[PDB]
Amino acid sequence: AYTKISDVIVPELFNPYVINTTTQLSAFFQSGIAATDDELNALAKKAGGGSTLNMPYWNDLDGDSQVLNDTDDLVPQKINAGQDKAVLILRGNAWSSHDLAATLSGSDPMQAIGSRVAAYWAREMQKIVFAELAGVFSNDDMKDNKLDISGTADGIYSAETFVDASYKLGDHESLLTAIGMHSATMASAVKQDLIEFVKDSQSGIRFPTYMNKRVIVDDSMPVETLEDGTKVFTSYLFGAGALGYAEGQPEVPTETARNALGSQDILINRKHFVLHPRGVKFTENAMAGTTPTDEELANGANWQRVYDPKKIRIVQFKHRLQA
Amino acid sequence: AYTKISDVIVPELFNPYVINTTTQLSAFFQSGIAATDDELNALAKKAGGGSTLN
Repeated sequence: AYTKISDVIVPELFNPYVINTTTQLSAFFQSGIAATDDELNALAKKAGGGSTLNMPYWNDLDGDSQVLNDTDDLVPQKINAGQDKAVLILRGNAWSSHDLAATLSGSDPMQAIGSRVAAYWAREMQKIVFAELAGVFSNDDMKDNKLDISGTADGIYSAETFVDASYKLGDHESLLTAIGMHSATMASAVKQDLIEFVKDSQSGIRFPTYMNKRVIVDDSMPVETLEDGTKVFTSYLFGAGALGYAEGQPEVPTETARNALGSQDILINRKHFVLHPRGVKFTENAMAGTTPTDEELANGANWQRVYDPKKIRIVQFKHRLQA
Repeated sequence: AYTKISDVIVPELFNPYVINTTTQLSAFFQSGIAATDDELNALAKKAGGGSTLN
């Protein structure tokens, strides 16, 4: 058909392009990390492959002073040690196309299919991490200091409960940046409050703002239902700075192959990456595997945290939607 | 069959320690107390040690 950079498969000149555009286009960003610690490098790249390491830490000395008084002596004190974990995950999928369609629309090879696949993974992470918090951080007594709800049919989501939730970190404020928002909410928001369209990029328009924050319109969210048609939403609020990840490399990032007896040709991607909040430690219990983790069971149960209280940093409030 | 990751040996990993912080931010300075006068300069150093003057 054409020069076919992918269909005659130049593996160079292509894969770096795809990865980078995948990074910039997707947002989030930021919010979350850019270029996390090389810790996740040593977990990602070869050599010393996964699964994940464990890294330690020394909590700070603490204790009372003692009465300094003669005719008595002192007693010394000690330090402790602690543990931390991460995970590693793998992904991939195919494409069933016929090169007739792929470069039918594609035509000029460079921008077309690359831009597409980029936009693809851009949504993929947005699905995976946003699923990663989901069960864990909500289900425990251990985080409850970070969850408050107005639910059970008195609460409005406006102008007050938002503030109080935003102060659920007592001393530490003004580290928070982005507000995760499902659509219908922000609908109820434009219906009432002052939510203020702010134009930064000159000249471009614009990312919406609530109060010195960046709200984020996001399609896929949790939602539940009770009887009596009453609804409940989640809408995480963090803008922490940050989560973390590092890209890492597989072998054969791009592969082109075809089948003689039928008529097809297909594509594959299969990228590695390492992402996890630091944040709670990860463990192994009562799960399948391994590795990588999962989706479902990579959420449903069994995480364990140690810091604790501050510098997590994420908070959730389930609120009912305004009448 | 396969190369089959199940049957090949995986190492594990570590890397250096990092100090952890404990947080309750202690400032409550400046305030009383701060920026002292010299009366206590007379009650601190030797000679003529404590206890307190009047």
